[PDB]
Amino acid sequence: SGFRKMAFPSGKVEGCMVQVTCGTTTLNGLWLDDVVYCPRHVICTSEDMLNPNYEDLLIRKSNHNFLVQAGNVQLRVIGHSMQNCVLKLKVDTANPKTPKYKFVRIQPGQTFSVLACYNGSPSGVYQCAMRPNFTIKGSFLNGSCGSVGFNIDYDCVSFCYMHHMELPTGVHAGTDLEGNFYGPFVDRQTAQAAGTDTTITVNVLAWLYAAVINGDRWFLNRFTTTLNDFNLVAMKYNYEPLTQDHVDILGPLSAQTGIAVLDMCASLKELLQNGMNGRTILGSALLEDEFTPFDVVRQCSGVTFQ
Amino acid sequence: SGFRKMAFPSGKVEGCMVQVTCGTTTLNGLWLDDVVYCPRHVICTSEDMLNPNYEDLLIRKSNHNFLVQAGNVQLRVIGHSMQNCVLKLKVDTANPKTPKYKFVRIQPGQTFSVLACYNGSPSGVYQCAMRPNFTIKGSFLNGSCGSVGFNIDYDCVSFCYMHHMELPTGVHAGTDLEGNFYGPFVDRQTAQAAGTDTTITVNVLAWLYAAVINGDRWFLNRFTTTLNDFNLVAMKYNYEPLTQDHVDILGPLSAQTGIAVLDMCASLKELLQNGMNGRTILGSALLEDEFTPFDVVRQCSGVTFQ
Ligand SMILES: *CC(=O)N1CCN(Cc2cccc3ccccc23)CC1
Ligand SMILES: *CC(=O)N1CCN(Cc2cccc3ccccc23)CC1
Repeated sequence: SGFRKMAFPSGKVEGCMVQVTCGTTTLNGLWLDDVVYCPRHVICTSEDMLNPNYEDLLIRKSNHNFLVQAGNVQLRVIGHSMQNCVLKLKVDTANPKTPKYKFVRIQPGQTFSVLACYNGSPSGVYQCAMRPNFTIKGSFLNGSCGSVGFNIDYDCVSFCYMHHMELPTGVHAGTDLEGNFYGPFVDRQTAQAAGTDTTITVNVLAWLYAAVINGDRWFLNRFTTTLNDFNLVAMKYNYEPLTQDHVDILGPLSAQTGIAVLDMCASLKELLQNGMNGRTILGSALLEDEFTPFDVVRQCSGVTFQ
Repeated sequence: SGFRKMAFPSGKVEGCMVQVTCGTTTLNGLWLDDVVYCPRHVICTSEDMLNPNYEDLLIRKSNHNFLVQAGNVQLRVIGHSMQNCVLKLKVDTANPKTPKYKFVRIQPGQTFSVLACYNGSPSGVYQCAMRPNFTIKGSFLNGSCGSVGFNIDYDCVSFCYMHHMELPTGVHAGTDLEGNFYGPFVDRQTAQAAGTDTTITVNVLAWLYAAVINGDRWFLNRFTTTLNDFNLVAMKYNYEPLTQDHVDILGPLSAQTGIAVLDMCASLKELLQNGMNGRTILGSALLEDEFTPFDVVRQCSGVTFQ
C-alpha cells in the first residue's frame, strides 16, 4: 500500500546524455546510435536570442565547431543538420549504450519522467504532466536545456520531450524529439503567453480511485450524476470536460473498486462545490491531476521494466 | 526556476538489483561485490511469520537452497550468514557493475530515494523522508521487500534503507544495510505501534526558503520571534523543536535570500496559528517537510553526480 508520485528508473537514459558545446554555449544532448540531438539555440549568443535567424547563424558553423563530450570520451562530428528546432549532429561513434527507443509526441494530460541534467551529467529525476496549455511545471536552471522527458514501456524508452526554454512566467516549454514545439511557442527571447491552464479531469478521477484502493473513502457520497450535469459544473471550475473515451479508460479502475465512474464523478462534483474542509486525500489538500489512469494501475499492480 | 520533489538518478542502483528465491518466497536482493544482501524473512513461510525462530529456520537451509538471479545470469551461493535482520549470501561472481558505495545509517528527518523493485526488476523511483518515528510513507506491494533507499554524493552511492515490512497501519519499516531496524520494530507478524509522527520543522523552513527563492513571498510577515517562543508554539502543533544546530544548518539559505532564520520562524508561527486561508506555497496547500536544507541548496544550484 501507499501512493507516491513515482518516476521511471532513469538508468537507460543516463547512458545517453552528453554535453554539447558550440562556441561559448554548453547544453545537454541526447546520444542515440551515431546521432546527437540538442536544442538548436546552442548556436546562439546572448545577443542573438532577441531575434535569431537560425538558418543564417547555422551557415557560420562547420562540423569542427561543435564539441560533443560523453564523460571524458570525445565524439567527432562528421555531419550536422537542423530539423525544426533541434540540431542533429552525426558523430563517428555509435553509442554502445543505446537502448531500444522510440520518439513519440504525447498529448496533453499524459505524464512522463524528466531527467534533469547539467553539463551532460544527471542531477535528478521527477514525474510531471503535460499541461492542457502545452507547458510543463518543471524544475530547470540555466544549463538544463536539452534534458529529456521519457516513458518506459517493456524494454523500450519512449522519448517525448526535450527542454528548450523558461517562459517569463516561470513555466517550461520544449519540443518533441523531431523538434516540433509543444504549443504555440518559439525559441526566441520574446514575450510569449501560455493559455489558460485547466485541470485534467480524467487524471483527478484516476487519483480518487487510487485513494479508494488505499483506504481514503470519506469523499464517497450518496449522490450520482450525469456526464452533462458533471461537465456543466466542471467547466465553471476550469476542469477539462469529460468524454466517453475518458469513461472507457477508467473502466478497469471501476471494476477493481466496485464504484461506477459517474458515481465517482458525483463525489468530485461535491468536492468542487464544497471544498475539502481541511481534510486530505492521499496526503494532499488539493485535488491532484498528475496521475493518468495508467499510472494508477501501474503503481497499484507493480508493473516492472527492463 | 520551479521546484519538484526530485529523486536521485537510479542507474547506479539498477545494476545491483537481483532476485532472491529460497524455497517458495522470492524477494529482491542487493548485489555488491561478491555478496548479496536481502531480508532474512526470505527463509520464512506464511505460517512461520507469526513467531519465527530465524536461527532454527536458517539451520534447515544450505547454500544450494538459495537461488539468486540477475536478469538471466545465475549466481552460485558459496556461503551464507545472518547479520541481524539481513542475510549475507556469498556468491561466486563479483558484480561487474558494483559502484563506489557505502553503508550509512541515517537520522530521522533525512531524505533519500527509493528504487521500488519486484522480482529483481526496477519499477520506479521516488523521494521520501525518514519520519521522526522511524517509519517511512512509501509505495510498496507484496514482492517489493529488499528494495533499497539511497543517496548519491559525488560518485558514491550511500545505501541507507532496505524495505522489510508493512505495518497494519499502512506505513513502512525497514533496516539499514547492516540489518538493524530503524525504530523499535521486529520482523515478525504481530501488532506493532509506531509512535507519534511529528513534523520535521527544519525541513519546513528549508522549503519556505525554497518558496522565496522561487517567488512565493506572500507568507512573509512583519513580526519576528525567539527560539523559545517559536518552540512553544511548534510543540502545540506537533512540530519538532528547533535547535541551534538547525539554525546553523539554515545559514546559507538565510544568506542567499536575505531573510533571517528567526524572521522565517515568525512567518511559520503565523502559518501554524492562522492556516493558509486557501492559498498555496510552491503548489501545495500543506506545509511540506520532505526537503532537507541540503535538498533545497542542491536543487536550487544544480548539483550533478557521476
Ligand atoms: C535551459 C537552458 O539551459 N537555457 C535556457 C535559456 N538560454 C537560451 C534561450 C533559449 C530559448 C529561449 C530563450 C529566451 C530568453 C533567453 C534565453 C533563451 C540558455 C540556457
Ligand atoms: C515487502 C514484501 O515483499 N513482503 C512483505 C510481507 N511478507 C513477509 C513479512 C515480513 C515482515 C513482517 C511481516 C508481517 C506480517 C506478514 C508478513 C510479513 C512477504 C512479502
